This record gives sequence, C-alpha cells and structure tokens, in this order.
Amino acid sequence: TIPEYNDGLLVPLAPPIGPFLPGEVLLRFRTYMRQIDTADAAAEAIDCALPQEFVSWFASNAFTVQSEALLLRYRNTLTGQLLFECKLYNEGYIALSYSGSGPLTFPTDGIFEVVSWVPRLYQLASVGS
Amino acid sequence: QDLVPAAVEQAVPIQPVAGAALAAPAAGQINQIDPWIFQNFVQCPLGEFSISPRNTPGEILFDLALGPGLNPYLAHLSAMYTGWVGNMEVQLVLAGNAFTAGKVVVALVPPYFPKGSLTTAQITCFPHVMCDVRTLEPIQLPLLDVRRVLWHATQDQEESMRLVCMLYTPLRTNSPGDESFVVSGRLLSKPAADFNFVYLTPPIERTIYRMVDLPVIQPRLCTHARWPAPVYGLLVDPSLPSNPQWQNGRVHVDGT
Amino acid sequence: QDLVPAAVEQAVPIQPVAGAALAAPAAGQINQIDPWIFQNFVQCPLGEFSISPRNTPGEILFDLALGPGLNPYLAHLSAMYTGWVGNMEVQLVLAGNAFTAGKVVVALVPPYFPKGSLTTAQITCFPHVMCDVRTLEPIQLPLLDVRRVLWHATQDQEESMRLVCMLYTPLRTNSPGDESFVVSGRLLSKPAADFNFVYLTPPIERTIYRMVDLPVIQPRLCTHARWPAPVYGLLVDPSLPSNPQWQNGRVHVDGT
Amino acid sequence: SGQDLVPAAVEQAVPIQPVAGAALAAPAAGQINQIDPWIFQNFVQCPLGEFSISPRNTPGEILFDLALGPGLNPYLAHLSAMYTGWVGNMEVQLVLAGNAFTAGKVVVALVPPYFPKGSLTTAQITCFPHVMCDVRTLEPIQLPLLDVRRVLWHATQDQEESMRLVCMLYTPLRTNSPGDESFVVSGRLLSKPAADFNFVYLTPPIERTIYRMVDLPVIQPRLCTHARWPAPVYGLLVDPSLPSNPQWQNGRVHVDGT
Amino acid sequence: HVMCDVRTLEPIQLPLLDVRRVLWHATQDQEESMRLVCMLYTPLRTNSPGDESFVVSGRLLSKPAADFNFVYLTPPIERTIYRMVDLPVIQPRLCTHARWPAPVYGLLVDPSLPSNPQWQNGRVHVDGT
Repeated sequence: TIPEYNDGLLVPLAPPIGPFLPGEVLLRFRTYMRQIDTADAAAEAIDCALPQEFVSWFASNAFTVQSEALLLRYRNTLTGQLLFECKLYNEGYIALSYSGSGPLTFPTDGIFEVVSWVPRLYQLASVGS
Repeated sequence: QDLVPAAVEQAVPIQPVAGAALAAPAAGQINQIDPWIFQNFVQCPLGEFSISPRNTPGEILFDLALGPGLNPYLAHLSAMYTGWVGNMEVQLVLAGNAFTAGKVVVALVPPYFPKGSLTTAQITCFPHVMCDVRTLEPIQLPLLDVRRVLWHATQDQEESMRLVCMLYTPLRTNSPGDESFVVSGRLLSKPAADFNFVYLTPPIERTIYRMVDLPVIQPRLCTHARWPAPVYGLLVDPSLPSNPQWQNGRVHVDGT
Repeated sequence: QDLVPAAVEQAVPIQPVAGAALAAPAAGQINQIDPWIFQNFVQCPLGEFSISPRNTPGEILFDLALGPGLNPYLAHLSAMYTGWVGNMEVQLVLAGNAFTAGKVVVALVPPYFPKGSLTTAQITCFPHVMCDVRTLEPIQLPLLDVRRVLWHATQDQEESMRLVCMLYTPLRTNSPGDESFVVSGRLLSKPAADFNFVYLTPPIERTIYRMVDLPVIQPRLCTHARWPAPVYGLLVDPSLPSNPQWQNGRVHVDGT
Repeated sequence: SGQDLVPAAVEQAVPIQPVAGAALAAPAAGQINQIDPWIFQNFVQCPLGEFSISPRNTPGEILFDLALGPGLNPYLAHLSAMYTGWVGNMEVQLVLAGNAFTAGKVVVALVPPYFPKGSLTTAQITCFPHVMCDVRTLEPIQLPLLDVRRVLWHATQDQEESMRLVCMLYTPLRTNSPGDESFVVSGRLLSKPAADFNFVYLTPPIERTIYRMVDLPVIQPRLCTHARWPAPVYGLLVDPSLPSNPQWQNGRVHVDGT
Repeated sequence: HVMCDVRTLEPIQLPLLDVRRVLWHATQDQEESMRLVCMLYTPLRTNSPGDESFVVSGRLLSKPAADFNFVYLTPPIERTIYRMVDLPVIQPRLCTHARWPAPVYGLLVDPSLPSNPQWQNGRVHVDGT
C-alpha cells in the first residue's frame, strides 16, 4: 500500500491502474523479497506492472502511440506454442483477458512479440485453467 | 420508358483533389515513390479490430487518420522525407459466419470536424460505405486528401481526413451464441494514384511511425521494477484488487 | 465527378518475366511441351493441407516451391530433361461450411528471402491473394519465375519463388463446434504461357520427383525388423511410452 | 587559395569497359522498380566512409576496403530493407584535401569478384585497374565502381561476392613543415548511385538486418548501472597509470550480441 | 549542401529558399522556416606560433532576393518581436539593491566567495519572468 510521503498530508502521485474492459484482469510480474519472519514460510511476493528492461527501452527509444493499446503475443520461443495474447495499454500495464477464478501461472521462458496497435475496445481470446 | 435496378452496386463518388500540382511551386523537391507500391494492399499498423456482441450500436470500432502511417512501406520511406501529400485507398476484410447479423458503416470524416461524439444518424451523412459482416470479398474506399495547407509535414498533430467506422445495427446471433465469438477485422491500404513525398532528409528514426519493437529478453533473465531481484513468477489472480496504485515501475509507452 | 466501387474484384498484378528468351543463347536446346498441359489444372503432389480450429494465427499451412514438382505431368517429363525455365499458375480449393469464420492469405515469397519466421503483418507485404474458407469457386495465382540464373537445373537445392500460405484470422466456429472439423484444402497447378524445358537426357528415375510408391506387400507376408519372425499384430496402445528410442528398424524415407 | 597543390589530378582513365546495370535484370525480375530521381543528384557520405592517414602508417596498410552494394549510401542502405535484390554501379568521390606541407600518394584499385581476400600486398595492388592520387588534391577524385557479376543480380544478404575497392597507402605520409607538427590527413568518401542502379523485388521492411548500423541508448552514464558490481556509474575517466590490458570476465560483450 | 573548403578566396553565395506549407508567413509569429546549418566537416590542420592559436573566423552576410515581398500595411507597433534588448541609461551608483533596500555602492568580481549562490531575490529572466 502507499506509504507516507508527507508526514501527515496529501501529495500528488500516479493515478491507479485502469480502466479495464469487462472481462480483463491485470497481468502481474512477480519476484520474492527478503522478509524477516517469525513462523510464516510463504515467500512474500511483490508485483509490478512492467519489469525492468521495460522502463529502459522506453525513454531510450521514445515511441509514438498511434492508437490506444498494443497487441502483444507471448509466444513460447521453444517450438512456438502461443501461450497468450495480451493488450499493453499506453499507461504501461498489460491486461490479459481471463475468465476463471484462481491464479493461473505461466512459463517464464517466452519472448513477447508485438503484433499491432489495437483500439481500446478490442476483445481478446480467453485463457484456460 | 426507363429501368430503374434495384441492386446498383455501390462505389462512393469522389472529385479528384490535387496532389503535387498545388504543392509543386512551394516545396523544394517532389519525390516520386516506387510505382509498385501503388499496386499492393498491405496491412495497416493499426489494422486490427473486433466486433463483439456486447458492443452497442453507435460504438466506434476504429478511427484511423490519413497519413503515411497507414502503410508499412510508407512508414519506412517517411523517415527519409519531411512531408507528404496525396491520397490513400483503404480496404477492410471481415471474418464473419453466416450466423452473424449486423452491419458496419465506414465514413470519411473531414479535418477540423468538431471531435465530440457522433451518433448513428450522423455517421451516414458523410461519404460512407455500408458493409455487413457476412460478406466475402473485401470492400474498398477512397481516402482523399482534403486539406487547408499545401502539404502535410510528417509530425501528425496537423489534422487530416480521418476514417471512422461505427456499428450500425447490433451484432446479434441467430444461434444461441457464445459471447466469445468476436468478428475479426483487418485493414489494408495502399497509395492512390497521386501520392508523393516532399523533401529528402537523412533517415533518423527515432520519428514516429517506427513500430514498437520489444527487447528480446525472456522474463527469467529480467529484473523486477520494485526490488533489486530478478523476476520469477508470471500470474493472473482475479481475487486481488484490480486497481493498484503503485509508483515504481510505472511508465508510458512514449517514454514519459 | 468519378465512381469509385467498392467491391473491385481482386487479381494480383504481374510484370511478365522472360522464359526462353533469356536462356535461349546459353542452353543447347529449348524443348517445347505438349500444348494441352497448359490447359488443365491437375493436383500437386504436395497438394493437401488442413485448417484445424486449434491452429493459431500466423501458422504456415503449406510452403511450396516453384518447380516441375508441382505437376504430375511435369514431374514425369522432367526425367527426360536436365533443366526448366518458366512460370506456373497455382489454384487452391477450400471445403468450408457456412459456419466457419476465417481467412487465409497466399503470398509469393521471392528467392533468397531470409528463411526465419514470418508474421501476419509481414506476409501481406508480398504479392498476395486474400481468400476466406467459405468461398465456393477456386481462386488462382500467378507463380512467376524470379531468378538470378538463366535456367534452373532439376536438382531443387537452387532457390526459387516459394508460395507460403498463412492463417490470417483464427478459424473459429459460430456453432459450439467440434474440434474434429478440419477444413480440407487441395492445391492444383498448371504451367503458364512461358514454360519450357532445356536439354534432352535419357529417362532415369531414380531423380527426384518420382512419387513414393510402396511395395504391394500385406503385413502378414512381411518380416519384423528386430527379430527373425514374420509380423503378426497391428495395434496402437496409448498407455505405452510414446517416445521409444529403438535402434534396429529405423530408417529415413530417403534411404539414409 | 594556393595553387601549389595538385589540381591536375582529375578522374583518370581506368582500363575497364562499360558494364550494363539494370538492362540485364529487367526481364528476370517480377515487377517495375524505380527509385527516387533525387537520390542520383548529390554525393552523400558512405557509412564506412571515414579514414585517416597518420605518419605512423607503413606502406601497404589498407586504408578502407568496402564492397560494392547498398551499404555505400545512407539512402540505399535504408531502402534495401524494402527490397531483395540490386543491380548496377555506383560513383564514388574521395575528399583527400590535406595540407600544403604533406607529401604522399594513395592508390585505389578495383578488385574483381572471387579474388581471395586476406593479404593483398602492395606489390599486387597495382596489377588491378587503379587510380593513383596525391594526398594534396584540391578537387574530389571521382572514380567508377562497376558491377562485375556472373548472375543477373545480387541478393541483399552480404555474402555476395562482389567488386571491392581497396585503398592501399602507397608511399608513407610525411611533412616538410618547419616545426613540431606532423599533420594527420583526414579523408572522407562520398558516393551516389550511377544512372542505372535498381532494386529488384519489394519485400516487408524488416529492421533486424545487416545495414542498419549500430544505435545506442539515449541515456546518460550517470544513470546507467555497472557491469562488475551492483551500483551506478560515478564518472568515467582515463588513466594510463593502471593495468593497461586487463582480463576481466564480467560486462564484456561483442557488438554482434554474443 | 555546399562543401566549401576553408582556403577559398571569393565568398560562397548560396540561396536560401522559402519552402513552406502556407501561402505567406506572419511577421508577428515565429513559425518554422528553412534553416541553414553549418557543420565542421574535416578538422583544421595548421601551425601556430606560440600564441595565439589561429582561430579561423567566419561571418554570414545576407540580403533579400529579387522576390522578397511584404504583404499588408498596418500601423507600426512598438512591441514587436524583433527588438534588441535596450538597457536603461542609468549609472549603477544611482540604482537600488535587490536583496536589501539600500543603494548600490560598487560592482566588482571575487573568486573566493561561493561561486554559484542560490539567492531568491534579484532573480529575473530576460524574457520578463
């Protein structure tokens, strides 16, 4: 959650991630930190909208926008099995159309390949778990 | 007599605009392009849309803009030149069943039209082409070059003749119909007979109009943007709150 | 005025290449073929493919190569000759319902294009023909003879103008739809007006380009390849491990 | 404007015949492909077109060596992502406009295709069609770069055996200057396509190719991180009082990615 | 471009054409017109006695061509935007200090003080801010 930037006051900061179309969830990245613990052994995870080397490659090349979102394609580079296609909005978060109920994980050995610019009202194929 | 015909085709009429006839004595050069770029419909970089049955009538499916950013050949040549003048020629395909009842209408909205919100009654007052989603052959349009200035610089803040496409009648299925059907659509375009660029510069990028390439980095060989640790997982949990307000790791796709 | 038409047909434009006009003073002979081989579309030996709904967009459905191996008449005549020069003319049919929404695009990839992996945005930059799977009449293409050399020998390691066909939009069914639907497709081809062979040799086989014939032996009158015993059974058990690493009985279909 | 230089060093005769460019490959390509007629008007600088002759160079040092292709122009190296194929010749200038106190000569030969590379000693670089020119020439030395080939065109994939253009340093560079300075003549190399250059067959413009010279990220070194320790960079500096040729293992990449 | 050598005698005339998108520019608006950019192509190779170090100076003189025209006669306005910054004709002894309400008693230099102060009074941009 947001910490205290002022000691007790308010401060301008980045707006929340959104909005999404009905039926789209936020694609999260995941690393595990060092938490001092007493008895819990579950690894505390911290999620970003985009990892590093995606905050470089932007502002090192400053692209245009030309629409509203990018149609990515996370094709697993081994044998070319298409895992999922996801929308990257211009505010810098990846939205993947999922209709399930629990956490579906993904293999971390594929290359994001761009396809095209889409409008905001684009509908993706769902994922299966 | 005189027979009238009820089925009479189609084909929106145009009056030809001037290309390099107006801009000739004010541009330093007028550069012709390859005469085989005028022959092939290639796909626009903004050439994807989808029509779901959860779209209401009046929804705008795409909004292009007449530029050299409607062609991968003309977005590559436009690094070398500083300005363009001329007309394109769009064409859209539609992958629909014979179970899908609906119709889209593709209008030619002029520049400096007040960009509020159009309705279905007002989209059909422009030069339009009516097309259903059941059709097989691709339908095409002229996308002319109505302009106040003599030529357009390739820094797109100047207004040009947009191409709006709305949903006229609702996309309803005669079958029971899954909501995950969506009718795909692609947009292909080519120059019409009067396209040319203006003034030879060195090729630079940056730009605009270069396509966004992503770094070829597998996410196991990456770094998290809120901790000095490599990335490990890749998940989507819908039980989490869907609007996080993080501060680190946020960026635009234009570098800001 | 000027009417434009939205529906305008089709028909990829070509510039005619030289056949036996370039290769005439460097070949010893120029042998004409039967003038009724130019009249009939006969099926290619690589003329089968299928589009399942489990195919993702971007998948390549076939990849031919312009040769005399695209015709059963020209793969029979090519035993007698040592080289060929000229253009073919493909045509593909598609057996689809009116329940299948999808589109394939058949491009003409030139020789010495870097054979990595194409995408959907790049397949439509070639001279292509867009065709859906719901169509009835067969659509055809010119398959020209872009080449660096004067003629092609009939030993296919020299590059020639391939013909790639991708899946543009995904093959989705408006119905609920069984996954075992697959849209069949066949490829038929004939010579265009400027085909001729080069130099008369004796007919030999071997080759290439003779079709693989199997021995007319019922498997009860055969011999097992890991024991000196005749074959008895013929089964398919999915409970066994599906990747055996045997050493006896393994062979290629090219003799190695 | 002194005329104690050599202004009589015009584009000399070379023992070569005229070579047909796009007239051969016109009926073997599948389409009509012309390029912009303002590309042929001005000499722009080659991408590998900058060299220098210090007086610490022996005779027989190869100054530049560049094959004929689309890589001799910033325009044609940009247009050759759209095409697969080229034909025809180029026209190359040479800006050797050194001081009025230097002395020395270079020799620019025309090495044919399928000539074995590697050594190319100074004794045998005169056996080709060559142009000899002083390093004090005022006007730019022009020379043609013909397209000798046995195939009807070349693919735009750089393994094509094509006509090179080697420039050996013939006699060493020296100055008769009255004190303490030895000038380094800094040459350039300008080029434009000839009247019948032509590309062959249109193709999707792929960036990840050949030529498509190296680009760098626009980020200050005070923002970048360090490749031998997890820390930022705190100022670059030279020092000739350190281990001069170290043998590190971290942060050592090639410029072909490996 | 023109690649002029640095030891030419006669001056290098060259045109500066008016490439434009509009029919005529407006004098009270700094709109984009054709620039001249001069780049040092090959470096200077000279001697120098011991001082000075032989700079090569270069000036740029201009005049209108045969088809320069103005458009529409208006009354002359004073502000402009083509005005040399005219300073007040006032000696510094009759001025007033910025920080403290006193007259000025002498202008000087001193290296030994903090060379880059951060005063918050007496700070004004030349453009009037």
